[PDB]
Amino acid sequence: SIITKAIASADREARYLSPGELRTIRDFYNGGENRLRIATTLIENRKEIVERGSLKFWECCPDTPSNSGNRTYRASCLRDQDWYIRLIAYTVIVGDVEPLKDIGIVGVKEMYESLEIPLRNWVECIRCLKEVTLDLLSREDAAEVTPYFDCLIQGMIP
Amino acid sequence: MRMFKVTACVPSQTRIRTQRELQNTYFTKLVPYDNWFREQQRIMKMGGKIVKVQLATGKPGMNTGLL
Amino acid sequence: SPRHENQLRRETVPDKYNPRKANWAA
Amino acid sequence: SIVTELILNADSESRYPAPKEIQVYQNFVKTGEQRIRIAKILAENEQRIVQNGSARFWERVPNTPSNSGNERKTASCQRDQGWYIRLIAYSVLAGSEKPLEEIGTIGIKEMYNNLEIPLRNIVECMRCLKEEALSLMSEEDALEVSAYFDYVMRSLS
Amino acid sequence: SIVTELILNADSESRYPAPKEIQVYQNFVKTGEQRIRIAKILAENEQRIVQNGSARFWERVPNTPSNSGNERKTASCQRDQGWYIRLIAYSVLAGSEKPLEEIGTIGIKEMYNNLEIPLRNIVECMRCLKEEALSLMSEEDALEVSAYFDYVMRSLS
Amino acid sequence: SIVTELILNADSESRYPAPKEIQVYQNFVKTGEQRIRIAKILAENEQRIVQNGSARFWERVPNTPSNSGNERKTASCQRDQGWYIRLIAYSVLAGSEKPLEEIGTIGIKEMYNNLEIPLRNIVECMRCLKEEALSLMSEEDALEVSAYFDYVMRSLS
Amino acid sequence: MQDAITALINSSDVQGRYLDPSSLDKLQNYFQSGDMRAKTAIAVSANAKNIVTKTVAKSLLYTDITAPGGNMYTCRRYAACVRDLDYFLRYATYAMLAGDTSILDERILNGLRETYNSLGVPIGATIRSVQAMKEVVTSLVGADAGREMGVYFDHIAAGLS
Amino acid sequence: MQDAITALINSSDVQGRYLDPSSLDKLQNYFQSGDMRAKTAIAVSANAKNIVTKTVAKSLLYTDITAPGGNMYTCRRYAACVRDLDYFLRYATYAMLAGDTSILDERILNGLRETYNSLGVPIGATIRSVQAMKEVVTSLVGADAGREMGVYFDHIAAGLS
Ligand SMILES: *[C@H](C)[C@H]1/C(=C/c2[nH]c(/C=C3N=C(/C=C4\NC(=O)C(CC)=C4C)C(C)=C\3CCC(=O)O)c(CCC(=O)O)c2C)NC(=O)[C@@H]1C
Ligand SMILES: *[C@H](C)[C@H]1/C(=C/c2[nH]c(/C=C3N=C(/C=C4\NC(=O)C(CC)=C4C)C(C)=C\3CCC(=O)O)c(CCC(=O)O)c2C)NC(=O)[C@@H]1C
Ligand SMILES: *[C@H](C)[C@H]1/C(=C/c2[nH]c(/C=C3N=C(/C=C4\NC(=O)C(CC)=C4C)C(C)=C\3CCC(=O)O)c(CCC(=O)O)c2C)NC(=O)[C@@H]1C
Repeated sequence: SIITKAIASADREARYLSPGELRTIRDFYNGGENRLRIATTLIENRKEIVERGSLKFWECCPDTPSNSGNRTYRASCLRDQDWYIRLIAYTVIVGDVEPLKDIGIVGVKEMYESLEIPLRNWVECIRCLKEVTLDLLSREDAAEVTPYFDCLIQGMIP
Repeated sequence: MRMFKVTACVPSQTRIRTQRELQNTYFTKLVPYDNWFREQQRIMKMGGKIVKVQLATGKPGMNTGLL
Repeated sequence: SPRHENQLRRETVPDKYNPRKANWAA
Repeated sequence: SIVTELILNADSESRYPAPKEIQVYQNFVKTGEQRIRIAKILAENEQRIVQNGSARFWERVPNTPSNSGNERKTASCQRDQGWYIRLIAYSVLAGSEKPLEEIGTIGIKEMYNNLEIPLRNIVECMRCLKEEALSLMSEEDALEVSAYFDYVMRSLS
Repeated sequence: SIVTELILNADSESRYPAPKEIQVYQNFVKTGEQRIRIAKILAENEQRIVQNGSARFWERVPNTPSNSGNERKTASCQRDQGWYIRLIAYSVLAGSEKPLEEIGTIGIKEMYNNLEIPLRNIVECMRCLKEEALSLMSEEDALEVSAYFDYVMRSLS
Repeated sequence: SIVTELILNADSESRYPAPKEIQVYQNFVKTGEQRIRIAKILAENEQRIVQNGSARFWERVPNTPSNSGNERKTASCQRDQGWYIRLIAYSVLAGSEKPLEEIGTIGIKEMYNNLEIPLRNIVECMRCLKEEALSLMSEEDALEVSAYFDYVMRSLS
Repeated sequence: MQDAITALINSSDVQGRYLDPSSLDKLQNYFQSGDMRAKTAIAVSANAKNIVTKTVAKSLLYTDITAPGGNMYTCRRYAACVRDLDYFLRYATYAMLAGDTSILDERILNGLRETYNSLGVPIGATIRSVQAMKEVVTSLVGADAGREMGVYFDHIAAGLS
Repeated sequence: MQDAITALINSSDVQGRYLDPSSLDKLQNYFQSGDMRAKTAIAVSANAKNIVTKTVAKSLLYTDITAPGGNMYTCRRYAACVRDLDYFLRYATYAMLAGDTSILDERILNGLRETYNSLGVPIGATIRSVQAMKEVVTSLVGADAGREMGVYFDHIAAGLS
């Protein structure tokens, strides 16, 4: 988070938190309630988001292992979509990409290459999920949510 | 292997705070090609200035025989 | 307990008709 | 029903049914026996029609809600197909599209938009059902069925 | 424009504009510089918006008449996208959806059904165009542009 | 070349070529005729290998940028196949994978990710090319050629 | 139809007096809440179709109401129920913008029970659907704006019961 | 390096005087432009790899530079060019965010021209690719933000010339 980043920056220089860093931390603590409301909206609507986004993703990217007749593959893909929607909600709670990066961006390419799942298909699915999510968010809330989708997409692109 | 002959001046940005002993910061040396990108990035990020770069060893545009 | 081969059992009818095909193909 | 059509036509003019309307009524009531046979054919082959039409429709449009690995959605779509075959059988019995229109055409777009089922896919499925149903009757029996399937397809587009 | 709407509303009651109408008129003319700026942004970036929206839309809908190997169809689709951006710019200038509605929304379903362009595909393309266009607008400017894109999308579906 | 490798191995210890290096050098030198023959075979049959491997690879991987209906993409993929056959010929001549590493292996993943070419598809194409090329030479030559084909495939993975 | 300002003006006018400091404070509260009210109206307008879709899915679908013999059977009756839910959502948004429940009293609840009983429309299912719609809207716009919209959703539901 | 605020502060500090009204107006202009700068930085970060892909496709692919005998021949040199373009884009985003070209001088052009000259990297092709990157970024972020980013892309190109 930004709190952790500021504390680490202050610690490196063996100094207390400067007034500017404290002002930044205070601003994010003020915005915490709004971020919590946005994340609650994301969590309460995650099932519709995943349903619509998965239908769109199988329409646009049909040649994918989840869309291959295997029930297990389809179930795992849907579980992963729900997992990433929830992770984006939690990282919205925090206010920075650090939790989502630590849980599901660092090493995501290696994990899905070991699983033999194309990462471009994942990029397409995240794009569809982002579109569906943006459909049900205000522009102001989208300004908070979309960059995490973009961070995930960038971390997934080979 | 390809080698760069690099001249640089890399002053220390924290010598007052750490009170490290004074060191000569203007150097000329041979840097391997495989380390030159990282070395140049380090010099740039330390505020140093790269004065001269030459391809001391190797030929430009070589396709094989780099080892 | 040096043997674990009994736990490595790994992890049917297709759930989709005509898989891995695009809509409205010419 | 064509009988209701004749009665309401006479009522709009506040006159008794004219001899032409009585002639139409007599022809319809004497073709009712063939209409019952067509309705029985549709009823007894409903599952075959539904399965074959679903196979063809998923060949054309595989990425559809009824073919997304959700068993409930597949069951609901195939039940809808059976329901429309049922409504077309009703219309064959009644001699007009009024049963089909009143039960499954008025507000069909609104209902399927609320369900988030794209209407193009439903039109394609109706076309496949129409072909499957027509492959089970002579052309004379199939005139009415083709007309009613076209009516359903036009209501969705 | 909205001025025409106010004038016609006053004329319907055969009376001079009421204080509420004059207040609406003044509020509208107060924002002329902002409307002109938004229209300028839309006009300058029309081709970039069209290109980005086309790329996204062909990613989302691979089997569409635009993306079917016919260069004329692709050119016509991209011209349609440009024309709709132009109509949205007109609407932003006029302060109401009247230009867009009168030029490219009334009869849009009939025109695109005659051209055999599926309407769901056009709705998706409009969604991609809206996403590309709103990225160039500040938060103050995006309200009307998003509303008019939504107007087109609702007219199509 | 393996000669460069052994000379550099001797030089890293600041020492004249030891009997192990001299034995490796003599073994490599005495197979010059075989290596030149293999290189000639690869050069003469390059187009046949490319055509047959492209056919088999498009059969195995129909959904690839090569056969997506783009003539330039097909030509570029086939040129890449020919280039990799040429690099394998270079490696056969040199007795080591160093030409293959320095021309077609170091940074292959970065280059093909920039080009947006799936790496598994290139692996499958290399496998088909290896199957086609190994069928045009004896077992002893196949042992040497398959090593470098596997080197390419492993670098892609 | 009356909004918050018109209601306060009416109460002051029957007494023949200018707005007293209490009504002026209420007016200032309404003016301060106007920005949130406009944001909630925009949010509900943007998601009206999705709100009604989720309401039907979570309150009416796959029950005996949509089964044959149910009141949501046939396409016309399904579409009419969806239209009624649209009515409720739109008029709740109107009342939220106005800050007053007058429009619901004069345009939604007047004769609604008699009309529904005449048509055979299930009133309890309608109340449950309105509750589901309130829950969906609250999940969409947050707790505070959700509660503000729920005031008028509850007004509709209480009128129906 | 330096940003706009740091540059103004240093220019005022070398004279031992507070920020004169011209510097305060410049600081206000930078603060006003900061919203657009942050939006452009977000947009560029969200599309970095695609930007580099498009740059290579529209500037360097299918030319004599990727043919045998060209400097972008072999996979390692192609990868090196792509790496250089990635760094160019990231540092241009840094400079645009800072509103100052000093970081470009310190961490891009510091010995880069001499390295390219010693390596035989074609300077004309590099400038062409930087201009293509500027065009791609402009097509992504619009005309105004594209112009603002092109200021720093052109600074890079001029430094490499
Ligand atoms: C099948 C050809 C297509 C399709 C259908 C589909 N339908 C549903 C769910 C419902 N379908 C109906 C249909 C009717 N109600 C009526 O009164 C009539 C006229 C007599 C009809 C045709 C209803 C009411 C539902 C709601 C569910 C219920 O049983 O109450 C689904 C499931 C949607 C969901 O689960 O949300 C589907 C998938 N889908 C396709 O892809 C085909 C093109
Ligand atoms: C064919 C097996 C696969 C495939 C390939 C494909 N390649 C391109 C384009 C290029 N390929 C290269 C390759 C190389 N450059 C080098 O220096 C080397 C080392 C000797 C190689 C192998 C390059 C540089 C290009 C860019 C174009 C150019 O030649 O200047 C394409 C077309 C990409 C495009 O978008 O136009 C394709 C399709 N694609 C497959 O699907 C196969 C698995
Ligand atoms: C791509 C646009 C063009 C291209 C590039 C190219 N570069 C190299 C090698 C190097 N490039 C650098 C560059 C930088 N060092 C820095 O500190 C920075 C600032 C962030 C930059 C941009 C360096 C240091 C090297 C040498 C060391 C290394 O690569 O690790 C090559 C390879 C040259 C070779 O002979 O192998 C290439 C090809 N070449 C073109 O033709 C493009 C126009």
